Amino acid sequence: PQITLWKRPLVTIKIGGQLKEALLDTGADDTVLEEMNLPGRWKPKMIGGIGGFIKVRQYDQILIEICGHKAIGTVLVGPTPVNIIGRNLLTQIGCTLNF
Amino acid sequence: PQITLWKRPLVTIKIGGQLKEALLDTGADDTVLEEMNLPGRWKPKMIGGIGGFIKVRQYDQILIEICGHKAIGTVLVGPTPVNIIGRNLLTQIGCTLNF
Ligand SMILES: CC(C)CN(C[C@@H](O)[C@H](Cc1ccccc1)NC(=O)O[C@H]1CO[C@H]2OCC[C@H]21)S(=O)(=O)c1ccc2c(c1)CC[C@@H]2O
Repeated sequence: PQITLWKRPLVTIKIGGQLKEALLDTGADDTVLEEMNLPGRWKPKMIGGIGGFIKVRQYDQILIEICGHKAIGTVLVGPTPVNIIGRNLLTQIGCTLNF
Repeated sequence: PQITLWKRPLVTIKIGGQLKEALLDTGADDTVLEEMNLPGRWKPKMIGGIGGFIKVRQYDQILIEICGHKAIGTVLVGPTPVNIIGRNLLTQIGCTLNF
């Protein structure tokens, strides 16, 4: 599809057997998801943006489906106000910017 | 152009007569630039990001050229970690997400 940017580019994703709404975010290197109790091992991490840093849990090789497009990669879980799909997964679904 | 996301979507912008590097950021509602001198009036504003809220100077109806495309709109200036081009200006240059 083609997504215009009049509104936030929110799409449904599927992760850990759950459906969620997430931002397609070209400004995020990595994917950051709202607090959820994923299984498996993880590593602590700190990520910074506007306002400072938040503490997140880094999970590797997590399967995510974005608009029926499957992807697998790193997912950061922490107290983010929004689910953020970053470039590490956007590349995998063939997402580009166009103007 | 068509911009892939294996790298950060950085582009050159012109604002206030000065060239700068900025990030095309579909996850940003607004355009937030690092501290700089801009001519004209401004008003204090607050914006929130992943780590909390910061105080910014809001400049309205500012000319800004992005990768050769002209836009005129709101620019927020403050202690952002990165110059970001948000949806308010991405729409003006005809930017969409495609996959
Ligand atoms: C600032 C960018 C360079 C990096 N961010 C990505 C931006 O797209 C954020 C996304 C967002 C949206 C809504 C709420 C919170 C965040 N938008 C943002 O702040 O927008 C401002 C201006 O407009 C307003 O509308 C939205 C909020 C205000 S991030 O979220 O800080 C981030 C993500 C991953 C990762 C990092 C950092 C570091 C490591 C990891 O890869």
